[PDB]
Amino acid sequence: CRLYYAGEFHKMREVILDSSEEDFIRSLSHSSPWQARGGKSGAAFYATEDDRFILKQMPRLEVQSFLDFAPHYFNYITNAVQQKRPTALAKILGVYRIGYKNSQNNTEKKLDLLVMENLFYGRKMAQVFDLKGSLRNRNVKTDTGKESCDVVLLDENLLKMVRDNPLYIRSHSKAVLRTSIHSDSHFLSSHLIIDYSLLVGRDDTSNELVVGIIDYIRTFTWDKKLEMVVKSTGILGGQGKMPTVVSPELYRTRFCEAMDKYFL
Amino acid sequence: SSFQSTVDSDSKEYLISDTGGQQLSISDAFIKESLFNRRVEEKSKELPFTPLGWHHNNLELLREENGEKQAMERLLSANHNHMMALLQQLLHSDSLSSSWRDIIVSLVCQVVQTVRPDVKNQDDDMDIRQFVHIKKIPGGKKFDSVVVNGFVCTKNIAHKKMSSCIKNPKILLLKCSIEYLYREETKFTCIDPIVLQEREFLKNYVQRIVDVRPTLVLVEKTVSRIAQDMLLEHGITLVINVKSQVLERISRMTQGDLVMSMDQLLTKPHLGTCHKFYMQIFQLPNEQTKTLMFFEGCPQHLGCTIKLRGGSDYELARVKEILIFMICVAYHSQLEISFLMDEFAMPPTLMQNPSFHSLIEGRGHEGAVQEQYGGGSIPWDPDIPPESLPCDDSSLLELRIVFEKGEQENKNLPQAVASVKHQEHSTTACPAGLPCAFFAPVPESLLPLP
Repeated sequence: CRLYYAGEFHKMREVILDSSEEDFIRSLSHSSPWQARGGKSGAAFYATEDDRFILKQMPRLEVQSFLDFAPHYFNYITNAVQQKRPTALAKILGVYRIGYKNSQNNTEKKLDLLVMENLFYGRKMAQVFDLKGSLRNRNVKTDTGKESCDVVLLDENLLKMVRDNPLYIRSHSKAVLRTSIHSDSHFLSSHLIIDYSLLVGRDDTSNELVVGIIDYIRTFTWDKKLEMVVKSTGILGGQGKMPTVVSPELYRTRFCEAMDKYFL
Repeated sequence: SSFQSTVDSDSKEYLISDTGGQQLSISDAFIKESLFNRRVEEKSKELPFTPLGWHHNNLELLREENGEKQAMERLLSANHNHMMALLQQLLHSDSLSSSWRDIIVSLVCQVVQTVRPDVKNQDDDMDIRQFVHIKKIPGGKKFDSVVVNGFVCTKNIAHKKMSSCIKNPKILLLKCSIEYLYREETKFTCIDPIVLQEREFLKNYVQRIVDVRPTLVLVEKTVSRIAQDMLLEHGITLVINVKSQVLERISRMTQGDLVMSMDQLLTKPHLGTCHKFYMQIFQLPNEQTKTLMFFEGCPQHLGCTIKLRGGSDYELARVKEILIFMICVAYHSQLEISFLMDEFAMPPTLMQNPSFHSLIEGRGHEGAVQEQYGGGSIPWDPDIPPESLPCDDSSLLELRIVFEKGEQENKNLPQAVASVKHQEHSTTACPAGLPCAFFAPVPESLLPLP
């Protein structure tokens, strides 16, 4: 197997994560990880038995992107990340590539994987949200919701369903979150990263909210993921346009602004 | 939620922005009005745009602005509470004004009892905290203060030989000058005949002045001392570099406008008025011994100021501190014309002041015939007080209606006693920064829903 930047990751684990190496190894190694159905893909999504860590499969492009960003990401960490100053950004524990000739693995095939913390925890999340902040488009999930299980609710759903979105965070807390959001989005903006959303998990009663930025690795890709399926009609909505779409800087401002409303 | 929990002190983007904004126009609790405005702008926002394309701007937020006018005025009409008096006698502490503030407090109360403005509209205006200054002289020992219901300055007359003391003075006030003003064709040549055109400017203006017959003459802008002579020979006294603040102030206290191109005023209503300008002199070393001008009987009595004294600096400003403690308690007590019977006993008949007034009178449209029809839906928001307290113990619509019936004896439901009480003695009710919470919303709310 191949591990990318072993030293940097080790530092990242202790630094932001304050994750003991042994604990990390134990979670992954000791018990076989459980799979989670991912998206439509095609790409594997896994979780450790303890559900502390998520293992995702990444494309060659994404992995390369990680390497490019790693120095900035590290610097950001020092200024502020979870152990440092808490960042919403994903905490990257490690990146590996497994390609094995042996029968179990595809021969001469390369599987790349990224290990990271999981925003939700093992315990439980009553409701989930995936907030892009983007202007209406896929601001809802039709198929999801089908699951009686936890649906990953989207912006429009948040606006209508958890409308007058109840997320009430203390005034003191609002300041801390917003400040950290501003810095993260700024950081991402520098990198030209876009199409990342804020994952929100909610607990009910005196509620506990879980939030963090996700879908970090994607940048400078104008041509990607052409839309599939027929669009529902009858309502005005996304246009045939736009050949001119929102830029990374623009994305950042909108993201924070939208998120601002989410928490009171 | 936390807004129905409003018989106690113990606690939409644009909306809450402006919420904080006016929240430190005057400091109070954010969430109460956040949630009220939430609900009521919710029905509103449902009016304008997404469906129904309503005409959502005129004649309804109009009605809310009217609601808030009636809100301020009438809700400041119903105090019977065993008021601050004990609180304040307790407030006595914190400095050396012992034995000699009481005059101060009694007579600030007097002057702020002078005040019941009804100025701008069908509105019992209150420009509290806007309309007076009081002043001292550091000298001697303090306790000789003497009040006067009017201004007193140290702003000497334009010509020490002008009025040693004026009486019943009319004046002419203009932010502009008595100096040949900006005519269209800006032209400057032949110095002598143009200073003579200035002379004629001045003198025909003086014709028109004495045609007005002022008594004092005062510009914000300037004058040519030519006109000064023209009127001191007429005896219409004058003042210099005249402060615009009290100019507008008292001109409005007067009937005197400031018609700005008096080619406009072929007639009177520019002349101001007051009672009398009168000096008083001091005589000793240490140049405190100045001369200062009483200016009393200004055409509005909602204003006073006092001769005060003192032989130091720090205790004097510390008495200033007691005086601003009085500032604060004054306007606090003032938002109520100073409290309201708590435990939802005054508030039933209060929210219903519109109800029973505009019902018994009927003569009821002051709210609206929609306050008959739509007045079942939304002013129910003013009907939150009961929906807060009663439905916990006693009566949801019932005391509401039967107490907008008009008993006038406002004891009410015993949430926590089962017999008789009010939060007043239970010392459990949000103090009164909260009132203005209803008059700010609509001005800022009618635009964001274009």
